[PDB]
Amino acid sequence: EDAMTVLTPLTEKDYEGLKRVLRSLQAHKMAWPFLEPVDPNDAPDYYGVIKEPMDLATMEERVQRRYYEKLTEFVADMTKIFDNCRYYNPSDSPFYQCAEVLESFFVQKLKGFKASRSH
Ligand SMILES: COC(=O)C1CCN(C(=O)NC(C)(C)C)CC1
Repeated sequence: EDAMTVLTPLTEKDYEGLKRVLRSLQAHKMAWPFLEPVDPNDAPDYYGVIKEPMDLATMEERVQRRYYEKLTEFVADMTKIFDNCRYYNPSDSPFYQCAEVLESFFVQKLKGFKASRSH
């Protein structure tokens, strides 16, 4: 990550862009596994092996409350969604596949956001 991602405080204008990025991911066809916290009745061992769970509804709550102070912190929570999924599930599972697709989409949208901050 470059300097302004790490170092620049998020302004109110930045927050309007973060809301747009988040809603784009929530609307993606492959986002279904990640919209809400993992249901323990689906996977009784999940919360014993994943130390720091994350999901898009938790990120929405955090955006609304202005939890994030730097872009790096927002990127770190999003990356945790995908890394948790690739650690828990095998590489041939549809869950793992969805993480691959949605992370690529996030990177496209994140590049767009970064370009819009400065010029
Ligand atoms: C992002 O979601 C996940 O990583 C969980 C979601 C719940 N899940 C399953 O329903 N898989 C079983 C039934 C085969 C255990 C495990 C993976």
